[PDB]
Amino acid sequence: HQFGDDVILDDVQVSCYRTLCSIYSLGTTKNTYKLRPALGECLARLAAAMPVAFLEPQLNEYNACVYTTKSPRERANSVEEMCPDIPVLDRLMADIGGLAESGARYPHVIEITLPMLCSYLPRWWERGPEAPPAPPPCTVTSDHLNSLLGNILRIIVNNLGIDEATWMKRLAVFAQPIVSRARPELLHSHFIPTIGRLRKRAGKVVAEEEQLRLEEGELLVRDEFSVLCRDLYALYPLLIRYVDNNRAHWLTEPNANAEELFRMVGEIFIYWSKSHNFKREEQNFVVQNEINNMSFLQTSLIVATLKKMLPIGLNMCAPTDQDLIMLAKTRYALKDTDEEVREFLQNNLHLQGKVEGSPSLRWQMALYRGLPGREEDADDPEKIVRRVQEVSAVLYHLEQTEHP
Amino acid sequence: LLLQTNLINYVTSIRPNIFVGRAEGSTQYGKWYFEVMVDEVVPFLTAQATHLRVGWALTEGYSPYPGGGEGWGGNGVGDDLYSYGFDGLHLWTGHVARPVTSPGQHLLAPEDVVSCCLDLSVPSISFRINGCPVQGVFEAFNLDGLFFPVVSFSAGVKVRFLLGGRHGEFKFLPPPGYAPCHEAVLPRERLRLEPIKEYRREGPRGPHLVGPSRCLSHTDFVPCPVDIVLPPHLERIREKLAENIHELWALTRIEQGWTYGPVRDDNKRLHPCLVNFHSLPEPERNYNLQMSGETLKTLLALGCHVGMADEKAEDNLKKTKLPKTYMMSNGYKPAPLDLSHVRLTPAQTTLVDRLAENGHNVWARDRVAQGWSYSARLVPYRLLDEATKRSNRDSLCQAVRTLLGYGYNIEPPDQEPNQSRWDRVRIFRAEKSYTVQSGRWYFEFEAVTTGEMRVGWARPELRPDVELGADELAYVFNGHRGQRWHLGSEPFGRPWQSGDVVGCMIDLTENTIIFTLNGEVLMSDSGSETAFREIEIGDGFLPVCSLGPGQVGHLNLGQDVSSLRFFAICGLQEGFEPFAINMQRPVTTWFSKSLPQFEPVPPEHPHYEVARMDGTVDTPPCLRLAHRTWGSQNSLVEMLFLRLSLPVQFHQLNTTTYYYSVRVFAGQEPSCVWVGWVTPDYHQHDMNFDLSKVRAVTVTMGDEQGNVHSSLKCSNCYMVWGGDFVSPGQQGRISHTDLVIGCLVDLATGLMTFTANGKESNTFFQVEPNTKLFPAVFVLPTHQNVIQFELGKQMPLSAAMFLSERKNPAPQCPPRLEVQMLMPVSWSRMPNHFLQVETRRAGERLGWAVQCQDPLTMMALHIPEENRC
Repeated sequence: HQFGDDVILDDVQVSCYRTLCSIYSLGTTKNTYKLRPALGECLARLAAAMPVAFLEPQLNEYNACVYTTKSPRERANSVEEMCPDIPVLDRLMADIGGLAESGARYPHVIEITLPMLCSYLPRWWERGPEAPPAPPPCTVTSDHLNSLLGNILRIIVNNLGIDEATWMKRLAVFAQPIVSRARPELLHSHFIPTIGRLRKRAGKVVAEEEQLRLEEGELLVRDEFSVLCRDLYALYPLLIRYVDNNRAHWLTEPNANAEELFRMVGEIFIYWSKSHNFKREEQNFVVQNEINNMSFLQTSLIVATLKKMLPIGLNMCAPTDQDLIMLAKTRYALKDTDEEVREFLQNNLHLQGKVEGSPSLRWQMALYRGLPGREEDADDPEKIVRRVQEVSAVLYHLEQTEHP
Repeated sequence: LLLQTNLINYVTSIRPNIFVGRAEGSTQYGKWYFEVMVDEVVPFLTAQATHLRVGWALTEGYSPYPGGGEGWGGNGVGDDLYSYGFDGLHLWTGHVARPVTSPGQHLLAPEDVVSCCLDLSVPSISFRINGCPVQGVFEAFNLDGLFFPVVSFSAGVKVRFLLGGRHGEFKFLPPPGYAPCHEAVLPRERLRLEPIKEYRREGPRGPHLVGPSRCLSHTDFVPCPVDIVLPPHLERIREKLAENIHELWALTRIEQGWTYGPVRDDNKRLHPCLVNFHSLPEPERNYNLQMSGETLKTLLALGCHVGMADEKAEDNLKKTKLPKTYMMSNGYKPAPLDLSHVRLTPAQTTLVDRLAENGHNVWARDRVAQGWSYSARLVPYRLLDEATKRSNRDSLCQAVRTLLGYGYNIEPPDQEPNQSRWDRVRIFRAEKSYTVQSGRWYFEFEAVTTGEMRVGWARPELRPDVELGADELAYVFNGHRGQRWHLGSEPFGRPWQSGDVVGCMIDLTENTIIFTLNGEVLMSDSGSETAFREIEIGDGFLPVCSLGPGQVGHLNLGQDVSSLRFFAICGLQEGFEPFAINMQRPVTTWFSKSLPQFEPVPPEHPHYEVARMDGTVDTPPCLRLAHRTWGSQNSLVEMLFLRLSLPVQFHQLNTTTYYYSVRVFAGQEPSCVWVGWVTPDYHQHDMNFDLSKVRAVTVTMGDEQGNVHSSLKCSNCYMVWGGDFVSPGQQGRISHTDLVIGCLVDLATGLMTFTANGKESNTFFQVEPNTKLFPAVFVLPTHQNVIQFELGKQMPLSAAMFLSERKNPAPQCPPRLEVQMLMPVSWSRMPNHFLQVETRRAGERLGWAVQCQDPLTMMALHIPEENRC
């Protein structure tokens, strides 16, 4: 209800900020006392109800929101004297930036200090400068949100884990509104290398089980797949909301980087299609966590990534390939290899066309030449059969799993 | 007998937005003057003629749609009974030729002046031309609606309607009292000619469908001000309020720069009211206390609560600062109460604002109704001018600040808790030829303004007079309320601003329907994507649209890809495509007319049933009505009629004249005027429900004369011969026929005036009986005079109907005679190409010039009996 700005002005700010003064001991000293993630959630809710803007105390005295309103003598004496060891947000940025490359295990301050950033700077960015909505803006930039968000993804990238992690859930769920703005340069910057890191998380690691199948080995690789499936739920729910707010521009402007994302996530789905053990490992966390998976957006998240991106990947391919895509769908019924269907389609390249015979078709790629894509220069036969190779198997697996 | 065909030109008309009317006293003294100029001839553009006419327009009878009509060919301005105009050589009122003798007889030649004058006191429409006036007027017509000027035009004319505002130099002078929009005509809005009841307008990007226009205050120009005690607490607080308004008045005076003096002067700015009550003059004191008490009475005119509060005015006294700026000539500077800590209260501020408007209403009544002076006055309005309304609201807001600063709370009695609509939401669709029996397509819609509108798909049997999605025959989505409509409107979607191009969608392969917003898929509340699964195909579907009153739409059916706004949906990647893929033409589209057009009774209407009772020797054959004795169908009184027509004999006096009378059981004296010309008129009757048999029409009286028979045994209702052009709507009917021709001569005493235009020539049965029920009413009018063929002692109705039983004296009821009932609304089809001309800036300059050049025509299927096209 956005009542936090005014309804706690008079010494409730001081009393809660005293808890901010004492929060260092919850992490600086550890004898026995576990509750730090739950304490971090309760702590993170204070940033949502943070009236005072403490990015710069001087601009805070410029702004209307505690010394300014009443007489400052009665408050006694300085705003920074309350917490002389306060973490400056620029200094916190440097701290997480240096700590991102290290990425060691809980870095225990990330569980409590990282949700300050997502709970506060998204909460204050629209309020203050670098946000088109009369006194000076007290706060942060949109590029600051972009930079730290690159480090958020880098923190999850470095903290892979080998057997256990139970902290990605709250941090990924908490950092929802930062994905809402999501200026488009970050796709080139971080997400394509990050999804490449997920490709490296695949590529004989997801396929660890099949080498052993050439019962104990399946149990061991299933235990490793627990970490993998948790990492999929770390990266995906940020990606879904980012895809929703940027699929329109990917369709209108054909992005090459989106082409690489389409084939990579399709490779992940192809591993998911035949891997029954991966489906059982997926079944473990959904029933353990009891997540509806409705407000976040059978009700799988991996298939949601595929289907939500599938307009973009289909938009890359031309309409002339559609008849050959039907032929390719029949080709995968034989369970042929990727090279077999590739060459069997490449040598029989004259089967496509049918431009003049069907006027209803002619209208279709009359649009396709009208897109920003150019004429037949980049679309060589190799890229064309590459599109066939991806999409034919994708619709085969999706059509089978559609039948519930 | 058979149908007929002929080419026919457009007839179209435009209006100034100049509304008048006889209110209960605020009629603005009923006096305006016309002026027209034409600078062309064009007697025969292509085939037929040119159709320039000028006349009045009463806002009720008019929806001159381009196409068919209630006659032969187009809708003449004059064709309807609610139409009074003139061509140049003759006039039409009710689609009747009526030439008038005058000097300089001709059509509308180039470089001519024509005008008119109207009086709201006595109905008197008189016309005049260049040089001298015409010898003909109108009189004796109902005026229960507004009036405004109009001009008709077919094509090939470049006329200009010089009004009178600044450039309308009246060459032919007006009489006294008729002036061009003096007081407040053109209320707050710049003048601009408009089409009459438009439903299609060209935009820059494309055409825009237009919903119906509301009645712009069709009556009730006279306003509705609020409409007696004196307790002691109210006495003291109104005395305090009197002091507050007086000191604020003195503050406003000295802020303006008005010093105090005994006499009233303007240069020196003196006024004798500028003294406190301890030495103010007594009339000023009485005046001050009077409107202070009236303001408090208006504040609690209704059941507003007020009571004891310990007199907090003395408790919390505050006073405004007094520098020398407030210093007054006498010395008694104002001392307003500094009660500025009163912030606001919305409901009571609005109530005080409309009570100030009621103060203005009574003030205007005193100024005009009892004063009837002249501003070399102002109309009683409610929201005419925003500047004056803001000033009054600010003054009364300072008053309310003082009132609530006293500490006297107030709330409304019950928080301030559809008489004749005539205009439902207009409905649009494609024809049945474009029905999608099987397939999967896409289209989209845009609307400039948000409002009541629904878009989607529907089966092709959409009966009108039903809101879209109120029955099983539609699957529309309405966003303004925010719920997808069907039998039970479940919540779905959201509102949407002036924009948000909606992409409607359908898939019959898997039986699914979805909708989109802002070129993006919409999400439901129930965790699903537009749950309309498992829908029977039936006879296919087609796109449909609707528009609320005053709203605007833009339905791009996707004739080409480039015209589509967004088209960013996933369907283009897969087998889905747009709707309007590849046609040479655009889709023709259909729309509904609120013409109250006749139609036959359905065979199995659920509430109503009828019967064709065969005759015996005891009685001739009879048509019997029936009705369920509950039904939830005690609706408005019905307008029923029998099928075939009866033209009067000939226009050849005593040769072919006929008479007109009605007889119940003896010779009554209605004296309904016989017309004399051919003038076909139908059977007609009306009847309200009584939860019984109601009535039964019969053909009787085969002895020596023709005579309708109308039995009735349960109530009082109207049952006498009708007209042919009958289309009044649906309401409790009384005294709606109108008009008498004031045909004149050069002496202005011409003996050619003649009551006519019996649209509903029905005698009212409210007056004839007065008795306590169980009646045996057998009302029976007689128009067929019947020349005696084989007199011979002893002329049925059926002899005159069919023109092949004149020799037959016995009555008969062939199957073509059928009872028929009046629908309020029916479907239609607009032209593919509207009149592109008549868009010359809607009045350019130098008297609002309008240009019309190009030709365009229909053919016709003019039925001989029904007299439409």
